[PDB]
Amino acid sequence: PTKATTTKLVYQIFDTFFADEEVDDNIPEMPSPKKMHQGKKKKQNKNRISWVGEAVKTDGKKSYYKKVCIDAETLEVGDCVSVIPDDSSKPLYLARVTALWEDSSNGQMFHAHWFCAGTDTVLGATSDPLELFLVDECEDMQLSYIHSKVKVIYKAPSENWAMEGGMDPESGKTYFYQLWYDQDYARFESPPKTQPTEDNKFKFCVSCARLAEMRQKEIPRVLEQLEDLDSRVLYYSATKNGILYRVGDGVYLPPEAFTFNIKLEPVDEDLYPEHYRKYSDYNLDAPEPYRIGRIKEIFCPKKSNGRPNETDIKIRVNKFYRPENTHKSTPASYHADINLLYWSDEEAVVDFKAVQGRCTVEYGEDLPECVQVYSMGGPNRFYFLEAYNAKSKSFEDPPNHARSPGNKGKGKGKEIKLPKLRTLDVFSGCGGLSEGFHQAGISDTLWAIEMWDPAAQAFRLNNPGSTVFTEDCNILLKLVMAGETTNSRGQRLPQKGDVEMLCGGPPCQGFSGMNRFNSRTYSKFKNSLVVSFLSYCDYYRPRFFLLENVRNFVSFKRSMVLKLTLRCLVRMGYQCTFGVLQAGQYGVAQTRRRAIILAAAPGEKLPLFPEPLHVFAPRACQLSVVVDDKKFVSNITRLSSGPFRTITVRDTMSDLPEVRNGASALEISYNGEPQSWFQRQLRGAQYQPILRDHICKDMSALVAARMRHIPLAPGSDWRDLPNIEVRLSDGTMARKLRYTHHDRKNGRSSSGALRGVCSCVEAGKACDPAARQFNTLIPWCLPHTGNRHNHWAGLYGRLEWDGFFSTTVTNPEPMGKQGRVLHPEQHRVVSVRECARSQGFPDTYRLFGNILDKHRQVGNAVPPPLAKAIGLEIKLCMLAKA
Amino acid sequence: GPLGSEAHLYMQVQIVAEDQFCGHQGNDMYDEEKVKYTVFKVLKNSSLAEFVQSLSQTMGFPQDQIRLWPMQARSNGTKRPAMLDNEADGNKTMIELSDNENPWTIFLETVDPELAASGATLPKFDKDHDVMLFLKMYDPKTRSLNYCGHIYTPISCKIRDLLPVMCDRAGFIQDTSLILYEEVKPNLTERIQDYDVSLDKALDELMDGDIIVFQKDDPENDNSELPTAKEYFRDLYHRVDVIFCDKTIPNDPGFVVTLSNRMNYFQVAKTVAQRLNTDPMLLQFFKSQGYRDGPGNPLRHNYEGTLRDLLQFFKPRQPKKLYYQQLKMKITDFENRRSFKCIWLNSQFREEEITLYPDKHGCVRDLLEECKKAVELGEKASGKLRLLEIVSYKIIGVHQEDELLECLSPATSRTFRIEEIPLDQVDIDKENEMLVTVAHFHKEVFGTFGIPFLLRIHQGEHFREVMKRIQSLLDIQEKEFEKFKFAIVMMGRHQYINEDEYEVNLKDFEPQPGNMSHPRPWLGLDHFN
Ligand SMILES: [Zn+2]
Ligand SMILES: [Zn+2]
Repeated sequence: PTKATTTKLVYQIFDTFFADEEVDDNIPEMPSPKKMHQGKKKKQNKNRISWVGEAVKTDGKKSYYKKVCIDAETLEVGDCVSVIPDDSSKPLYLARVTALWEDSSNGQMFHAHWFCAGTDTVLGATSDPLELFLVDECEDMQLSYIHSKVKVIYKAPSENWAMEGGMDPESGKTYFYQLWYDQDYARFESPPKTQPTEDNKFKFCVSCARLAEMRQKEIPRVLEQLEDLDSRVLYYSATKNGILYRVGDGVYLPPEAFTFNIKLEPVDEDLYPEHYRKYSDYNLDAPEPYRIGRIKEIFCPKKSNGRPNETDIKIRVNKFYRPENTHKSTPASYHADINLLYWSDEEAVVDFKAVQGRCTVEYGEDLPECVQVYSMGGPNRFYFLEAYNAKSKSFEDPPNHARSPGNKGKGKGKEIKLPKLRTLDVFSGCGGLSEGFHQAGISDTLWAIEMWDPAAQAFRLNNPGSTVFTEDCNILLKLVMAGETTNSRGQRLPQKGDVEMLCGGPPCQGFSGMNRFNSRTYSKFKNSLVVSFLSYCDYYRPRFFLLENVRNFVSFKRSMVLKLTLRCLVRMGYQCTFGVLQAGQYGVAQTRRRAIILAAAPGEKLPLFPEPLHVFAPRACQLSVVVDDKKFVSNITRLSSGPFRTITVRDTMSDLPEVRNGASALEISYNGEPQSWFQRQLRGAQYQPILRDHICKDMSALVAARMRHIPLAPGSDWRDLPNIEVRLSDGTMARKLRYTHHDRKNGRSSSGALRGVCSCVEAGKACDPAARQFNTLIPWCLPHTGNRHNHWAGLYGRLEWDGFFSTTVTNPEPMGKQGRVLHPEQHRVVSVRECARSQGFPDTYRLFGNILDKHRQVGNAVPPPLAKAIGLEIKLCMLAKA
Repeated sequence: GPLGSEAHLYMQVQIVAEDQFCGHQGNDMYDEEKVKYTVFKVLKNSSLAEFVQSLSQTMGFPQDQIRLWPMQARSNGTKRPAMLDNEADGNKTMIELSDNENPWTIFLETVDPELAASGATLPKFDKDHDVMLFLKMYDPKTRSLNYCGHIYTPISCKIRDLLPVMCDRAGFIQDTSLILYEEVKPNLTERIQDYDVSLDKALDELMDGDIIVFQKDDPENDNSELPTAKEYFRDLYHRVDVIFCDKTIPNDPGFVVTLSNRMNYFQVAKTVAQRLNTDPMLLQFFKSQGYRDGPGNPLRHNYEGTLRDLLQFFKPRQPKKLYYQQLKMKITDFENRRSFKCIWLNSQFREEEITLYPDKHGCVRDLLEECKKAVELGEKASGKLRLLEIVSYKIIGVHQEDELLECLSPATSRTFRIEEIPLDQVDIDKENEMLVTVAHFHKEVFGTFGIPFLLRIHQGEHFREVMKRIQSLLDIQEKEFEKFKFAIVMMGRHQYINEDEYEVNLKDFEPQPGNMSHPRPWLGLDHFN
């Protein structure tokens, strides 16, 4: 069982290399990477340089040739050359000759399209020393700089690439390349397809063409004008960043864009001896969601020579009110749909630069679809049914000029459905990832692998048309490579061509430390489930590949797990990338950062990362990754804002019936209506007589007493516990915590009472074992080790209705590390149903086993909303391949 | 049911006449539910001409005296008469003219038989330059629509020229000032501001079957609750008939109230309370199950949705029901009731499962009061109730009636029992008589069973009198009682008691001095079952 089943490729990768959130980032941030080929370089002394043949084309000052000769060695366009760095530094600049020309103004010249050293990518020392990567980085250069003509080949994927999995590398040593490389986003992709015309055929450079495309795409320009006035010029449509804005379309704006006309004790230290540990706790909240406006006018002011200034494109818009923007304020958001708005006759002018994207905002009644069908049918959809008057603080029917001019619906007078990807989910759990993917509409998970039996059972329950294997993944892969059709119990094994999508979350246990690999830990990682998973990838060759893990995956063993993973994927010939996502930004109230590794086959398009749907606390939204002193971000363009309001605990579980500590009832009545959009989504439109798995752990009488003595005020934890004698449910007596020592750091109470519970406060490192205290309402162990663990903030803490879950764990313990588990009002730990709600699980999603089993199943699961977002991002790529 | 060998070769052609347009108070021409058709089962391959012959002969008209205007659906969801050329399209199959639609509805335009006996015939219609407009008159005073027939008119005709027609078709004095709207669709009635413009310009996407609504321009209209046709069609768009039913009443047909889609909880509750002559707070509402007919989720008093939200999952065909029940307490107090499952012990010493709903903040007293309201007591007993707590078939305690209900956890092994106090336990001699906890057990004392109970104890009792008292309670077999092994249990130890020695006094039942906190000695019986 120790040795991991592997392919010769992967095994070689990890053999030829030979020689629990520690919150690796609160960041001394870096500008990062800094296009690399900037600066000077060493020129070469060449005795003879002459143009072979005659000029193929002559232009304004340049004269192009097909082939040149340097010191008796010929050199054509399309060849590759080596140039020497001015610094004594080792990297040897490599380029492709895209054009050769004589410029009487400047001299004998060529255009160098640079390669990137594999060791200068994210791969680092892991990279094949012979591997190069296409970049956008090119420059004109005098021929004299050329040191040598070097050979570079293109390792194109074979026409039989999808079956080359498991084949041995026997199938000399030169420079080669197979992938283009985005340096900011760390994206390895297939080489760009952009073709030359035949007029530039000789001088054609791909980097120049892509630079052209890009810089042309991102200059905002007005399109077709429709009215000229004395001070300004009006247009029907403007365009920016590839997206087109007509008059009447919806527009995203920063909260800074416009404003709405609406008018906007000492403690007893005897009774509360540990409250002082909160005074060091006395964090920016979640941002406002996008302002939403409707484009009324698109205009450019004249320069007052009488001609329009098109650098100064401006938009006049109608303001939309979110329910929380009205006089009813924040509580108006509780019941309302997240996409619900109100029309207003208020207007505002903003720069076209401030526009953060286009949205669809319709009047709900003119919709052919029902409102929710419309809401769930596309990415950026809002609707309104009424109009708000801030002056009268009232609501009325929308004006007629607000019902979009486009659909009258009379006449002239006088939906691409993709086949779902067959998906293999390794280390599936109860199947949250597969759930979200099923919701994306891209996958049918036909095979799953989970060693833990209850989770496997759950997956079976939620996916009856699939085959769940409980055997070790290694012996299964071994079975398949041995040409076996089935396992021992007769379950059909997946074969090459069956698996179209591979997804999973491999356990990192035992290499999960931050510091560098030794031979031991590397021996453990060498046979880890990560290598097994990558072996599954290499063998099956799916169109798409997802590896999800804890965030610190990108920082494990100083990012070597990540680097080796990426390197292996590249070796397979995959396009690949990595990133970090906060689940809270995608429709749940939780803080749950995940490391996401994406990969696509050569014939495919590499998926982007999902653009954040919901605003969220900035502290929980640090998505960037530092690898070998380079900062890597994802393609995500939304930093400070988002379309939708943040989801809260109130949104999550306010509709659930009040239960009590150790609630055992598996089937109970909801006893009410869904009170929120979120609840409406997770409960569905249809009546539900039975609510399942609303159940709580049964805490000891002591813990129950403590819990019921935690105040309801936001920010309450164990530090608000009164020190008092309590009569426990079992008849036991809870004695007051005695303070037997003077605490140096924390000093003395106003009363002059001692704050130490033990000798170890004097750094003497003794721990008088006779001084340990038991059965106290205020837990001795917390002031014991308080000073070293940030005063144990959050332990025995209550959730806030307006707040969010700390990362949903497998076994909520009030004294655990994640330990603010308590219900905002009732005295108990959160129920299984509530945790599932915090994970974005549909209430009809089935779990299995005893209560701890279900808690664990929920805890280890990927939040289905997140997986849904990623899944849609993949759906785009499925559509794009034509 | 059973199809037929060539039922698939036929199609329904539903003919509607203009008389069905009169009286319609809603949008478009007619109500689909209330309309009376003349139905034809016709071969799909039948020509238009054949159907015109058949129709003309069947309904009694000359073929040149009728015109067919197929009822055609628009994108907005409306359904209006469209143009059909009897000559040009006469040779086409009915199924291609219907565009595979079936049933296929057609408007039948004929000349008024009372104006045709006088010699008039069917007017000519130019497909390219003419249009057929339908005219409605809105009366604000009665808040109603009056169908004013249709007209053929050139597209280029001016709105101002249609006014005399509208006037004399509605019985208006000529040169009466009129407000004109186009009924574009439900919830879209658009006023015509300029009467000096042609029909083409005035009406975007001008088609045959378009509807112009008109009313008097008169200050009196502001006394109506629906002064304009716009507001009329708006209020009509949001109008809905709700059937309120009491969930307690079996097969309650319920009562129908006409309400608005926009109404909140407060307004609805007020309305129903009015038609029921009660305080709104004394009403609890239930959303419908909606696939099944029956009460669904209960509504909180603070429910922030509207009536439309409550009725949205009903089909437009379905009757829209809303459930409710009348309360004995104001709905907030009713929402603060605590579901408390416990066991009721009767006069017959038999256990029943009961669930009571005392106030969540109440005391044991309130629970006992509920249980007293729920049951009947013995012919004569105390009439006073009490609350026992039982675990492992053993009574682990009695709860004083002032104790808080929030301090009780009706858990798995924890069973709360309520029982009427026996007469000889109400008032006893405190330093003489003592109440002892009694339980059954088979073999050893860990395994326990049966119904535990509280027993009175005298002084120097003569133990078999106490056992004939026990026996007087139990009453199972008549000296199978004899096999009872009597024991005193304390901290797991047990000493059996000799039945004929009669050793009894309180001292053998209290714990050590000043002791309450840990379990008190109890009486044990052995006999199995
Ligand atoms: Zn270039
Ligand atoms: Zn210590």
